[PDB]
Amino acid sequence: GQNIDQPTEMTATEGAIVQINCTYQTSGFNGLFWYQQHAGEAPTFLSYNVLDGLEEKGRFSSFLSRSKGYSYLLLKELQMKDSASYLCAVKDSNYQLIWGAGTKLIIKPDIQNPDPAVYQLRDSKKSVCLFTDFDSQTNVSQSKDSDVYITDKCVLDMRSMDFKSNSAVAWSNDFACANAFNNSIIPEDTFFPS
Amino acid sequence: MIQRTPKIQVYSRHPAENGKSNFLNCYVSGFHPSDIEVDLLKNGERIEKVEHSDLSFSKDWSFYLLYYTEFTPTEKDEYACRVNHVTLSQPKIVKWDRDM
Amino acid sequence: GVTQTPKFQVLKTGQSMTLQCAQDMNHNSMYWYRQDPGMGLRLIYYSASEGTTDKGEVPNGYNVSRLNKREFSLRLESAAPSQTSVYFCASSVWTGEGSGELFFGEGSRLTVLEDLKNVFPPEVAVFEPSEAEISHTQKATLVCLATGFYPDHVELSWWVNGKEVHSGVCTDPQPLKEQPALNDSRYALSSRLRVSATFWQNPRNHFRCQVQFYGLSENDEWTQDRAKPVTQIVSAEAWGRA
Amino acid sequence: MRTHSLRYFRLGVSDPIHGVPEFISVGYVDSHPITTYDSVTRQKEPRAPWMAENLAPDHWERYTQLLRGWQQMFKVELKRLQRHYNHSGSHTYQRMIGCELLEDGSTTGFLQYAYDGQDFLIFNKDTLSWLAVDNVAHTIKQAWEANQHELLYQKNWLEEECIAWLKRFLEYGKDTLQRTEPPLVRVNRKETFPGVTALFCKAHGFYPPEIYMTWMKNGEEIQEIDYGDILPSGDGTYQAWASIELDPNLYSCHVEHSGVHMVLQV
Repeated sequence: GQNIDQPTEMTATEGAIVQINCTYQTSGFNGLFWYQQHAGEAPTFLSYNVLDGLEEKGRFSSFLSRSKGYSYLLLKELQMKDSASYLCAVKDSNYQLIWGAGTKLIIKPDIQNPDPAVYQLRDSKKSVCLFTDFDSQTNVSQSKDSDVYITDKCVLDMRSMDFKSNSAVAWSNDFACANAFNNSIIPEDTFFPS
Repeated sequence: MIQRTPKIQVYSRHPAENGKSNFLNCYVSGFHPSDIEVDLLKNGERIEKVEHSDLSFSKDWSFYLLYYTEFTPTEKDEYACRVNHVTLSQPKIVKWDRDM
Repeated sequence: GVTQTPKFQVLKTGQSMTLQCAQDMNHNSMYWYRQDPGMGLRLIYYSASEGTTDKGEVPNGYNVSRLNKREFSLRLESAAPSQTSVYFCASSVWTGEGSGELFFGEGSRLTVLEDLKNVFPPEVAVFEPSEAEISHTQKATLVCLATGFYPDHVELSWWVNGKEVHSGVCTDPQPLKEQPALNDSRYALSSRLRVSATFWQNPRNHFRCQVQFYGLSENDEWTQDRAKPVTQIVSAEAWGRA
Repeated sequence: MRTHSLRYFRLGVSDPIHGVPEFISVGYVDSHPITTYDSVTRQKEPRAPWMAENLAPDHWERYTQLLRGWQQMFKVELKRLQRHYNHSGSHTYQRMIGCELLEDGSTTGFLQYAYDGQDFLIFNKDTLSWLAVDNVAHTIKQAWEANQHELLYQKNWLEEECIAWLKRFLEYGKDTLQRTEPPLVRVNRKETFPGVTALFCKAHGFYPPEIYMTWMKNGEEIQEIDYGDILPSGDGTYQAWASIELDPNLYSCHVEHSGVHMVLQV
């Protein structure tokens, strides 16, 4: 076969539902596989469809229409855990696997009480600024001076407390936490302590 | 197990007439297992120039084969097909019925 | 199920190397894939059963040996920068059985460089939680920084009082480039450990940031005056205080 | 289009006497061989010129690797079967898979295994279940029926993949497979044992091999008719016959081939 198509990237909110589509146009058909691959890990088998319908394994479901050349992986009650890439693959008439380029699924936490603030942290021996506790609608942007370095958003989960929070980090070696995230659009009630 | 001895049928490609060149087929079918030896004979002696199909498969799990050669029938000449198979104590020589 | 070695490898251009893969699942079929950003897996070579092999989609610059039923080696004849990639061994019960899934090994990250003159382990530093955060949120955030390393062959982890921890941790998915304009930029990586304010104030609690670096082996030739950037662990720690 | 079919056979032989492959595979379209593989050549090769001219070399390369795998599968299963039966020595294991596309538009598909040349396991693609002839086959039945996805795969292959291969090969070989060569039919009268006249109605030259022949009295059905096998003449055409005895009512031979009906009045 020739083509497997599935979106590059998908973002959905924790606790909701998402559908990862996969269209295939191959020469002959002998099955559609879905694999899950966590960041920096091996793909692992999720599902197999060859006849029309919907197979359900737990919170996951996989669907196939052979006449529309079409499958989706359905994920219910999304959890942070579910962040990973999802690989679509079709066996063709000669039993070869044609692999789609994968769909990266991103789970946004549902931030309960946002508390956006920028803190400063001292070395245990250099200075680091920490943007943290902002809503999942805030998007951070990288640096301009190239002598300052600024990371992307990252979500952490304190499991004992059901507490998700976002954070981004910035640092340099003439530089201050007042100016640090200026190139990104921060909330109007962000906390900047003395 | 269950072994099936071969059916052997000898016949010409066309209605045979003495002195007109023709082809002599030997069709060996219905046998199991697959090991088999087939030769065509002119007056008791093996014909060296003999075509044959590959071993073929039937839905009933038996096998069949076609052997043939170019020949001109005569009143004098006596043609046969000789087949050996594990179901057979000795080789079976089957004489062409002369398109009777 | 499938064991694959090595996990990480630095190679000079023109060096050779063999990746090993072993499966003890009585599987008949094995596969070598390469995974590259923005595209589906590409099959290099495969072995439909013991005693046979054939090229896949991108066989050039490789070959393979199905040594026995368990083992399927992959060789890089003469490493090229284009073979910088993540390599996956996989096996399956048969080939041509429609519904049989693949079982993948853990992956081998390979980087091919013109020379090794820019290989550097990381520097690691840990940054203690802000005093303003502790009292404003009743929670305490530790930041770890691994800076200046090359190539991007690091594994970072937090260790509280001996045990590796995962809750309250998040590490950046991708490193960042310290010199984004430079073809051979070095890398920085950050990670955040967040604990309760009570936990951080407990002086008996030990916070350790760890970065496994994968560089050169004992049997690599090193000429420079600087130390040899071998595979190593670099760390920084912090102690709770009140 | 007449009825057409695609069939693939596998034959495994444990402990074969020298000169007998341990594994042979052969595909057919209608009566025509198309493909062959065995454990001596270890290559899948075309058996018909229209297969060779239409399928690129990477086709035969791919199916060479699969058949190599499939030969190893067959060797191992024969060993387990013999262990289940407690059988030493040499035994055979066989498989037939295929599908048919009849004139009606309706299709068939089938998948069967034989051990020592007797029925062993028969797959029903409509109930997705195997039929077992005995208790050893019942053991294999439980193994195969526990892999739900695998049964769905077989059903799909018989119903879609196999039919689509057949349609592809029919176009490749249409000049051979879709042609008609009508039969030459003659009737021969002869007194045999005193007072017994045998009538023979004989056909040759025809293709496809399917042909219908019968004898009728006064225009209604016939007594005991003797039927000759449809036999290959070795030139791509076929021959057959049907005979009756009368003694002295008037008879006619009726032949049917590719939608043309023939009567020969005696």
